[PDB]
Amino acid sequence: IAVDPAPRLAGPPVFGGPGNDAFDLAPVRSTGREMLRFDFPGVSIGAAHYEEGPTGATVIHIPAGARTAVDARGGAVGLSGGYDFNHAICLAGGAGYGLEAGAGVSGALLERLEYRTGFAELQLVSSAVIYDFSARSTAVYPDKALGRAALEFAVPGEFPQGRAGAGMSASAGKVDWDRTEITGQGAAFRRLGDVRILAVVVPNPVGVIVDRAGTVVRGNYDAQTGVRRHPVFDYQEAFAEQVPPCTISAIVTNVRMSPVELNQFAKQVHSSMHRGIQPFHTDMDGDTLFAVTTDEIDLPTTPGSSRGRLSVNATALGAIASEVMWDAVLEAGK
Amino acid sequence: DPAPRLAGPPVFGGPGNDAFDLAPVRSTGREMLRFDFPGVSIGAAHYEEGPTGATVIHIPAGARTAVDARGGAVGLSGGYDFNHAICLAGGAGYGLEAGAGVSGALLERLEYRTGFAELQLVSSAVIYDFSARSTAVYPDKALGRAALEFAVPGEFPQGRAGAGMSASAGKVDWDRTEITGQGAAFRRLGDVRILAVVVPNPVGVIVDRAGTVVRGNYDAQTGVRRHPVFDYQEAFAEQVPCTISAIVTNVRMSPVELNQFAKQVHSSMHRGIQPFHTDMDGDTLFAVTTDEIDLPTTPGSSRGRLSVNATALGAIASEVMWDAVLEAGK
Repeated sequence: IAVDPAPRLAGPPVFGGPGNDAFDLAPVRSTGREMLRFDFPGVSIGAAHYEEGPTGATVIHIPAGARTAVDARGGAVGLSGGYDFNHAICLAGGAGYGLEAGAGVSGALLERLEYRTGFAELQLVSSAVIYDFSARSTAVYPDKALGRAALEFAVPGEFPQGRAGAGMSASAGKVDWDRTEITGQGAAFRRLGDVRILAVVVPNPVGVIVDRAGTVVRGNYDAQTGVRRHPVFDYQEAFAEQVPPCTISAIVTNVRMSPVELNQFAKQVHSSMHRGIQPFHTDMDGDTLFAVTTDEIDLPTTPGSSRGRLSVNATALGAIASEVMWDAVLEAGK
Repeated sequence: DPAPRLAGPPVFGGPGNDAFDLAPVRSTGREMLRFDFPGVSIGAAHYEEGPTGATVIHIPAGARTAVDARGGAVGLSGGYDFNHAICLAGGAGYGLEAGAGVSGALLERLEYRTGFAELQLVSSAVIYDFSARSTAVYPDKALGRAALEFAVPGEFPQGRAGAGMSASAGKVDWDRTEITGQGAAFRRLGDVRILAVVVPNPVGVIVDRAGTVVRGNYDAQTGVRRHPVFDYQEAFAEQVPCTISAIVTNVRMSPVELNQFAKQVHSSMHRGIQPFHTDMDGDTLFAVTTDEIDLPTTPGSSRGRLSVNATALGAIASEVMWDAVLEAGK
């Protein structure tokens, strides 16, 4: 993944501006910088934005419904539903206001079900948000209309990389706002003997995006030096001086996992993201990962292979999925 | 032995929101509870088309909150540790949209400021009230906004009002389920204020302090209500082989104290709702403090050496909540 070295500073935040009804808001189908194509029947992605924000929503639609585990960390989580079974996952900007996009998805799915309301027929949408108001001078947020649009725009086997959907105004590196850079959204996909793994991420971290060599590639760009340093350098200097003597993501797979296995898998993959995002899981962050299984293929009963006695299990799947997710984070930062 | 209010056999569908020009109605319920709690407002609105509604507790200053959620059918949005409003609604997960109406309205009242510390925080919870009516209408953004607009200090509409319009109890069998309502109770002790608000839509039944089943699981064949355990035990012998609530106070409590308080009060509701906290329920309690009054540094009184602390307040608030549950079932 060839990350662009060039800066994309978000610029100084004003923390307000016109809101939704100031505009005749037309949803735009987000195309981003490039399209990822993937083969995962039953999983569709739609992304829609308002240019007037700019802000957007990204919807993962799984009409069969799929078992889900939710892993939320940090002090600024913005989550609706958080269900253990979902027909859609809605990721959006606009902080807590943007949870309204998920209502637009929910209402649209109820209409599609011809207003059936049996308990077993409830259409379940979990939503999570990023605080993207630092990155733009408006108060526009993903509303019901934008969530419904994202669901209507959902295509099988495509994902718009970059500044698209929820990633429109995502940004990283918030030691100081003058060093914060626009990120984007990202996705990656791997197929391994029939096994399918899709990672979707919208990194809006306090921390920075880091590649596999340990280089900081997005966030904390100091325009006085022309480089990005790990935040810890700023934090340690800040302490010598003053104390002298928000990433939302989904990992979707077709491998059957029990509720316990799936929850453990979610925690493992989520923690793994502290490789590519640093710091991560902070009090300042609202990090929410959804781990979704479409329950299509079984792990073998015993975990052995020629690569080891403990080589084929949900931990192994978690390790593989963790790499897919790191690739998706790097696509968001590219 | 109150007269039955059987909900009747569910259809699980009928016309939805898009079929009507939905008109919010200010809910008045069967009677108004009046109380004195500065800085707290309550609004309730409903659609007769459902019937279904939303009840909003507005604390404009914002208040520290603990959330305690139990069971397999929880429907929650936000669940924040600090809230400007709590939105309770029918319509199952679809009715979480009412809370978005409140949130958007509060952003407009803030003149569209978006600083992190100025975010307007609304936590919402819902009941599944589609079994109790033959429509698919749900509380929408417009209904949550209306509930906020209708909010006033010091009033609560008891009974079939707001989120309580189509709440119901006793779900061993839908033929024995009865309409409940919403309820509130208030106590003042010196400067200490405790308000309880509840929307009991339980699988279980409402039980009074004597142990009498007073709402839910009414058999029209017998004219009597039954505790569900009698039905369950006989079911086993033969075959083998949600409540959303808020407790609001003015007593300062640390985050740890507040969260322990929330769990205590919530568990206490298994006295008045039985069974409770079941996998079939989505029970969600919000414990909210306006942080106005300090507890003493030491817990003693003439009533005992360990008599004034958060456990104590929890025990008192538990009784206020039982009273609210009984109002909802009346």
